[PDB]
Amino acid sequence: SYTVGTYLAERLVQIGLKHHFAVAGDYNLVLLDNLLLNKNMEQVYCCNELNCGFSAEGYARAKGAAAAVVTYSVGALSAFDAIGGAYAENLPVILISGAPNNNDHAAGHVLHHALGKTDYHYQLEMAKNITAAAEAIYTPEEAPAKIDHVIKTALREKKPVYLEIACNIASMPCAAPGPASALFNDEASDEASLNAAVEETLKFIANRDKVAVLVGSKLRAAGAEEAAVKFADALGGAVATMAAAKSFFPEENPHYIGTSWGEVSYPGVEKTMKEADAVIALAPVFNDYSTTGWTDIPDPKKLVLAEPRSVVVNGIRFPSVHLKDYLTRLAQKVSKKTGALDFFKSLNAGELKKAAPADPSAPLVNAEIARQVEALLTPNTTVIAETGDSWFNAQRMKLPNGARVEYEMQWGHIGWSVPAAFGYAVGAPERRNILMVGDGSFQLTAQEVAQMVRLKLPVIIFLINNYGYTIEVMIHDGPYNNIKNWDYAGLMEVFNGNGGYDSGAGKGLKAKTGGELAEAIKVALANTDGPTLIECFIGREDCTEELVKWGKRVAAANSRKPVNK
Amino acid sequence: MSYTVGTYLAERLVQIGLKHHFAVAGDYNLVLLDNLLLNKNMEQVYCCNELNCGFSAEGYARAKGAAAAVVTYSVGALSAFDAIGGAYAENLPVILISGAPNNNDHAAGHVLHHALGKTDYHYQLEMAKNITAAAEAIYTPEEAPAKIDHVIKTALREKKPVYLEIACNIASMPCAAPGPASALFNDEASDEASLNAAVEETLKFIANRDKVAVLVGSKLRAAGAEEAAVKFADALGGAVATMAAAKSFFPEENPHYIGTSWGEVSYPGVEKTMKEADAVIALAPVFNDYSTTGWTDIPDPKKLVLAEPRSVVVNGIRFPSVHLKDYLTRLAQKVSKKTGALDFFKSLNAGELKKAAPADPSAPLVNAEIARQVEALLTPNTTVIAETGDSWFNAQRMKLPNGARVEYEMQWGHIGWSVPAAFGYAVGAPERRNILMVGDGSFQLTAQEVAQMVRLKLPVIIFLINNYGYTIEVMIHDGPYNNIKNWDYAGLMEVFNGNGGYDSGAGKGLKAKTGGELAEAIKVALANTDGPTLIECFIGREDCTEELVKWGKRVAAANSRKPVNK
Amino acid sequence: SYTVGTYLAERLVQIGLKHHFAVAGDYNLVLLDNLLLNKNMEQVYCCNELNCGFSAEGYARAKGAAAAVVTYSVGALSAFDAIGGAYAENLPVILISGAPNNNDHAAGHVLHHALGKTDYHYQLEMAKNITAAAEAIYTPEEAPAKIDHVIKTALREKKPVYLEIACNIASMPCAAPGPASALFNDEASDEASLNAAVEETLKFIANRDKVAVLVGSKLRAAGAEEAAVKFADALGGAVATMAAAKSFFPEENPHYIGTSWGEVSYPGVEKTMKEADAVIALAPVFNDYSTTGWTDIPDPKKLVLAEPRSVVVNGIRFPSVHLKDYLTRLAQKVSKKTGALDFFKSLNAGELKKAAPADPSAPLVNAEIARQVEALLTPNTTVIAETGDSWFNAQRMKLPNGARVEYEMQWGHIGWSVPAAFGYAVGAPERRNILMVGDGSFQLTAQEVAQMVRLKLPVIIFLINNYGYTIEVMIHDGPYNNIKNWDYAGLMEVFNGNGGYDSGAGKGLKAKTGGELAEAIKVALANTDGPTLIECFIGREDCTEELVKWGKRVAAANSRKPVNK
Ligand SMILES: Cc1ncc(Cn2nnc(CCOP(=O)(O)OP(=O)(O)O)c2C)c(N)n1
Ligand SMILES: Cc1ncc(Cn2nnc(CCOP(=O)(O)OP(=O)(O)O)c2C)c(N)n1
Ligand SMILES: Cc1ncc(Cn2nnc(CCOP(=O)(O)OP(=O)(O)O)c2C)c(N)n1
Ligand SMILES: [Mg+2]
Ligand SMILES: [Mg+2]
Ligand SMILES: [Mg+2]
Repeated sequence: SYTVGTYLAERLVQIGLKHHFAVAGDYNLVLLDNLLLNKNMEQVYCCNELNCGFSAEGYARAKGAAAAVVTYSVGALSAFDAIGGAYAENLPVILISGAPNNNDHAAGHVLHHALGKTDYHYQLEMAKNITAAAEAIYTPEEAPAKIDHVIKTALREKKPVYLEIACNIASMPCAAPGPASALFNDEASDEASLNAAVEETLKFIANRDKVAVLVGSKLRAAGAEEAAVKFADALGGAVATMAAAKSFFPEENPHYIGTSWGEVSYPGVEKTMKEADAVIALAPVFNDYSTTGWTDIPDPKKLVLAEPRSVVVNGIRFPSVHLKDYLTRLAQKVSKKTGALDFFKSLNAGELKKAAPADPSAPLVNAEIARQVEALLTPNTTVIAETGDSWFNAQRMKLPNGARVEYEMQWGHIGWSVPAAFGYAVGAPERRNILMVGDGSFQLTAQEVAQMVRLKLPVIIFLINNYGYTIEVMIHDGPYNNIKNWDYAGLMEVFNGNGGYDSGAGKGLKAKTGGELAEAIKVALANTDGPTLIECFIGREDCTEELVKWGKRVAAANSRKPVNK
Repeated sequence: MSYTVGTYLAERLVQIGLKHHFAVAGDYNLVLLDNLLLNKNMEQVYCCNELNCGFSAEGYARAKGAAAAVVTYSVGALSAFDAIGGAYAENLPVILISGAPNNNDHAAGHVLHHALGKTDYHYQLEMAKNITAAAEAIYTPEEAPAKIDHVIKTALREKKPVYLEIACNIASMPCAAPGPASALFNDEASDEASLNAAVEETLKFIANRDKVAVLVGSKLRAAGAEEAAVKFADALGGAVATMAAAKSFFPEENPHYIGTSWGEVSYPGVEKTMKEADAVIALAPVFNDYSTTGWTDIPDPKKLVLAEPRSVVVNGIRFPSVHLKDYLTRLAQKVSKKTGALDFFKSLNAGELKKAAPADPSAPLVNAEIARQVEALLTPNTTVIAETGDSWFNAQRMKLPNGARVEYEMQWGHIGWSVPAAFGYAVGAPERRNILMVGDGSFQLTAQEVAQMVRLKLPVIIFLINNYGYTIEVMIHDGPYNNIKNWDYAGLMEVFNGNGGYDSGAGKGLKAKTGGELAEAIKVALANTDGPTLIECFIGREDCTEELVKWGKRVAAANSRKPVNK
Repeated sequence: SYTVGTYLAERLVQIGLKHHFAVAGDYNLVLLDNLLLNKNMEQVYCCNELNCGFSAEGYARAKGAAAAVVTYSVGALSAFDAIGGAYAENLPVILISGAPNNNDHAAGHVLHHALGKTDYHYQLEMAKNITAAAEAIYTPEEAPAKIDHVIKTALREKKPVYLEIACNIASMPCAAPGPASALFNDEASDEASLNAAVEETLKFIANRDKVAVLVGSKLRAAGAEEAAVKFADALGGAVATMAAAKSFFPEENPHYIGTSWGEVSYPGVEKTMKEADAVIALAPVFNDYSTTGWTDIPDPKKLVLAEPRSVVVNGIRFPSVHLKDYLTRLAQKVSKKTGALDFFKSLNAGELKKAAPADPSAPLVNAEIARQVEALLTPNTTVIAETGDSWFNAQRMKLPNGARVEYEMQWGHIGWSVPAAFGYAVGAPERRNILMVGDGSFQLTAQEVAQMVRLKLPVIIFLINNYGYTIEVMIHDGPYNNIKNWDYAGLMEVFNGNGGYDSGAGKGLKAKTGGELAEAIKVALANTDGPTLIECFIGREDCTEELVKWGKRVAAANSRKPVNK
């Protein structure tokens, strides 16, 4: 039979979780005990609650969903930052918080970890701002319905949800869970709408021969990556990805022309998009970053807007049309529109100019790091790319089909990459997992590397030590862009703690030349027992051309005077 | 000199006594930070992450009375909210300022970086309202002066944190100039008739109750009533005990001080004395599940005089608008001697708190030996920051020379608070001997802020208690979740130093596995005036205070009590 | 082509609305103009915004959904009371509010109708507490998605939603609406769950022969009224309705045993429910009123809980199982369980004792009113029954199959009945519409009768004038239960205003004896041009036995001392 806690544990197992992440607190200890009863998933502990949230977020990138368990208030509030992030990045992360004994409500009790007033409804209220569903469970009888509701909602909407459970009901009996299939049950496309949206799209492109396809960062959330390839092959048009959609489309596909990112697009792409008679945008997010400071906004008159659950085409909005069904059906009826792809080729714009192997003993430069990392990419690889110049370095890399890039470009919380890489590596241990993180970002969440050591995960970490916040320097410079340098490589033996209570097998290495980097990378690949951090030394100014160009536009957008009135 | 939204804020902060403000840069606040840097009367101090930034400000407020933290929209503010809730719980006026979207982006259908991906940016304000005494968003320059003044006045009056957000494009725009600083501290005075009636009712109440005990609460400092409490205690000549979270809010060398009142983990004799008292005068107390030892130690309502910072309940009458400082002062002038409870305490011959004697220097280090050596470091110029964990209980057992301070975060109780709080405190009180007692588990949440101690060359002495896990949690309810990955904590110091890298540092990391190693480590720490010293102390998990074990069982029982029926 | 306003108007027409309700205000005047452009529905004006909301609420009871349009703040806030009520009663009412010019946001402007601060986000925030979805529209481009989202949500959840529209965008162009079918698109039951829920139900009742069916007040929201009859006929068990579900099951059906309402149940019903081995509850709401002050709570060990979208049976919870599918599938596989019905019959408990025709010239008594109203019931009739003794009078009435009763027993806002009867009558003009309202309730919303006169609706109103709040008196008595008496009958010629600017055809009559009532009823039926108010005079103490019994239990529940921490 089930308890509130084991009911939750089963539902989490049913949606495919093999792990959940946690930080203990007296308001959740019994809950954690009940979760441990289900042997079909492991309980993974984190350093702090912000990292715990981001670890779950990374896990969701690998496995589709995730769960984080924290304690009331002191745990939940910081975790909310990671949950907001999961919301921004369309990931079904389930945050569960311990909560006060249910006897303490409406009793005039001040409790530890709370604000010092006698009510405990505020945490729930805060959570409602950053989740698709949020439920508080005060009695065992209520648990099943509330658990099922937030989980179904998380899976359907691809957004995080919130649960809190009174600490004294976690072991109390409740109903048992029905079949897992109930949790994935979703509406199908409305047939009449699906067909009308496809027909209207055909009418729209009837006499527009240069059709371009723009791949957006919600393509995965729509589960429409495979259908986009089918559509692209049938169309035979030009396909470009928005920056945050890197790896959401096969880069070896003959129709792929590279990154569309305004004035920092791949060669030829910017012109091709400008020349296109029609742009079919697949689940895009157009924000101030992705439009390069509002300088690159798609022409409304040329745009077919295909969202995950609706299509706007030919001046008509079609709700209840799922992107996957739309792309698949379209691929069956659409005819060849090679116009934009032919135009692209006729530009002879060339490939992205990349640097050649540097002199091994020469001082390390940014391009040389990017080159060697790119040469590590296999169809089995995932690159977690942190906010900072790593965004742009990663964007310039050619991906073998199957290789993945993970970006957090909507939330853009520096430090995300470290615990996300941990969570991801736990969820996809079979992959070659690479983390590209700047020194500034690493300092926010560095400790979670110790958990990589703990669980013996072979994450390869490229710590770019350019002594400060370079992306920030390229937006607007000041003393606040300077940081205290660490001996990052030396941090590894600290987290190992060899000769202490336990042990570890992480490695820390320094790379000041191309040759040192190459040797470091060999050591990293041979290290199967723990993470390897490679501390790369480059100058602050030594960054991509793209960052500098993009940075100026971003700063301009941010600072534009107020308009009148 | 004319003002901008940014320099108006900077001046107000300087006017309330800030010599520093804490920040983490983000594109939504870069220009704001530039404007704050224009005022040379305070420094801009940078933090590793926003949670640490908030707790650094929180620690600074403990040293200087108020503080400010500046973060970026959404990704910065949300984690900082945890520290701001903490400031609320601990009654500290921390001002959180967040950068915000360009004011052209509102009601425009724009998706912005760092936000949820909808086109609305009101949610952060809404969340902030839950954990502050005031929260204001500034979208135009004209609105800035009123909203800045309002949240600052509120923070200072209520002794609670407040929230401001400023559109990133208005930080340099002109606005009115600030008037006199005195306007910011302007508060109502006690209502005279009420003040007198509360004092007279108190005298009537204790007329035929000779055993009067004074219970010092953790809001005594927030009420600014520490000094007046001593005056009242000396006039009364009764027994004075402090609640756990009030440690150091009353002079421990005062002849009336009988020690800690904390239920079954009170100092010897104190529990009985409080039970026997005919009247208990509670000065600004917080009675919660922790401070009542799992609801086992609750003051007798029929014996209680409840003197809160701004009201008094006495003799079955509530008197609002009576400030604790005035009440204590007015009372010290009229009250007569009530030595009953103090005489009773002495007659118990309950003795002093039994403390261990100097251990054999080469013998394996034990918890009591650490506590002994730390206690021997206490001077009238010392402050101990004591982390949630057994360090609560070790610190509680220490005798304080008059003037020595202990800082507790026992209401919020966010493990890891101690590290950035000690940083912020040390920035605000560099003249003091600053000691940090933090467990290994807590240290891992916020460890990086030690790098900022190294950066600003702050001589904080850190006792890292390495008992390999969450011992306080183990003593509440044990499971695999209480185990952590051990670090080489001492070695973390040379990492944050980064000597031979881009800059340098003068922190020191040392290990102590015996009393003798600890003693030598402490010498090195005191001689290190150029950076923090972390002393990694090795003890066993079960090697903790008796008090923690007793208190832990009661807490677990309270937490787990079955539901009652409608 | 469409504007923000005409897009909304079309969506409303697409979901079946033939009317929408409004109160003009400068923030919504242009919006109202755009709604008037769609000739497929009428714009109906109300006296005040509270009545406007309840009119829409009553319309939803007739047509399945409804819409109310009000002005910013001064209009919306009172209307929120009616929207909360629609939420409590599971009705898809769409509230649309005018809002400030979109130039006034983040501008430091104080605006008329607002709080006097410079921000206008508070109304939206308040609305979120009482709706299933709430969206503010500040630009035309955003309108289509936000409109579609709240309407789909209202229809799926059967809950009200909220929209606000900047006053200056109502005429601005936006995309056009796709097919209406997209708005009704909903997930189907999860097959595995549906089958498992049915099989578990069969196992549960395998060796429990006395099976009783308890019909709940969410049966209509689940669209499962018809399927419940099919299941009941197959089962051949005893069927009782909870008070608020009156008319949600055919009372001429051989299996119907009457009202189950604790100690105020129909004769024999209370015992039958106590004796049942299994109780199958179809979409019930168990609250402090419906359990008669927590005195009548179903035995958890006997209960099969069939909610609109889930089933809890045999200690297992099955989400994603729609009540309609569950009942239908169940009716195909279940075998005869006549146990509880046989037991009921064997009680020889008799019919509900009703009074016989009173002496026509004798002073009017409550029972005589109830008798004559009951005799007016036809398969084409709807009785709107107000909170008060009218609840209990209506509950005692035998319904010909097809006759409807409308209750607001969850919200229970006195005065709801008057504007609800207006809205209902507008939506179902073909029915004989009867309103049973007490004098105290009538005073809250009396003016909406003028709108019945205005639109020439033949609503028959029984105004029960017992000079005060009798239901309240029977709960707990005090001076606050006394009201100022009106000449209610005379109110009709006031609303007619004959000899003034316009005219009216309402009638007001008094009934102080059975004979006067009978004659009054004849005049009411012959009056096809306007409402007829029949003012019935009875004593304060002359109420149903049920109200007195139920009232005591309710008072006891309300006043029970606090249990200790
Ligand atoms: C939680 C949070 N706080 C601040 C920011 C603003 N921000 N964005 N990028 C940065 C600096 C980037 O630092 P690094 O990791 O060293 O990147 P690079 O120097 O460009 O290789 C900041 C401070 C942010 N995006 N998220
Ligand atoms: C942010 C936050 N997360 C979790 C908790 C719960 N908690 N309280 N105390 C602990 C364990 C602390 O262990 P240490 O710091 O090593 O101290 P010791 O008791 O001396 O072992 C936890 C995990 C908390 N109080 N705050
Ligand atoms: C808006 C609102 N305000 C107050 C109430 C409380 N209330 N509930 N029933 C009543 C009295 C009912 O008055 P009447 O219509 O005369 O009903 P009867 O006299 O029992 O036929 C009150 C005053 C309520 N249910 N709703
Ligand atoms: Mg850097
Ligand atoms: Mg420890
Ligand atoms: Mg009445």
